[PDB]
Amino acid sequence: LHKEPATLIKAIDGDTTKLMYKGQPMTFRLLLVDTPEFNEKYGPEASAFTKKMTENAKKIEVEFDKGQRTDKYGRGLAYIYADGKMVNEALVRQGLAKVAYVYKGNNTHEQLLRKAEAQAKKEKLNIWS
Ligand SMILES: Cc1cn([C@H]2C[C@H](OP(=O)(O)O)[C@@H](COP(=O)(O)O)O2)c(=O)[nH]c1=O
Ligand SMILES: [Ca+2]
Repeated sequence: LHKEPATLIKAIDGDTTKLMYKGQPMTFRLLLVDTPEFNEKYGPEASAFTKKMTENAKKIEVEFDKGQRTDKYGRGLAYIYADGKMVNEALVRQGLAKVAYVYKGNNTHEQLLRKAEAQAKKEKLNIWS
């Protein structure tokens, strides 16, 4: 896989963001994770976490996987990086997202994220508290 440039347009919630990619506004949905909705327990915390990480970033990048690049809603499906650190993985490591929606052929970082989830669960963090 490879990283490509994007810039943040606006934060949305814990697992969706509005980015400009190849010069066009797109909503991205983070591959392989599920944050709580804002109206759910840890939803506000997840939204705040992804907002901080993406707004504070000097450099946002998107990394598509090998399979579909947009979902049925027209959201881009990618791994999102903020100054080289993957937002998807960070969310899972802090217990603010579960590994979820692992479809065959867009699951390159599955095991990295599962290892993070295991550490978050061992630490009884947030969703695992
Ligand atoms: C993460 C992800 C979600 N989706 C679709 C499946 C779910 O359909 P349904 O809307 O029919 O439940 C929805 C979950 O996204 P959200 O968690 O943002 O709601 O997004 C994909 O199709 N591919 C993906 O990789
Ligand atoms: Ca969600």
